[PDB]
Amino acid sequence: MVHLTLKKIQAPKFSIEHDFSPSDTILQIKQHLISEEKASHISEIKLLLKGKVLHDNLFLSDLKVTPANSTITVMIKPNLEHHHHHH
Repeated sequence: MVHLTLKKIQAPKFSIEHDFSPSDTILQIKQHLISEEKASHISEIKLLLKGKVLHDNLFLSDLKVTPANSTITVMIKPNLEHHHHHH
């Protein structure tokens, strides 16, 4: 039911999708993007639903992301410190 397609149009940009149960939190989704190295920290990930700023630990039962509004804008900016990238 609670279907969230996280489209990242920031840097280096990408498009992902996730499915979680309503009692899960934005923070868990964030921790997930961290754990899959798609981001640095929970807050460095901005999840927006219909232009609405979702908070770090917002519960999905309060969001109620309907399949009809499943398009999520995810603004993530990873730690581009250029250590491994710079040789």
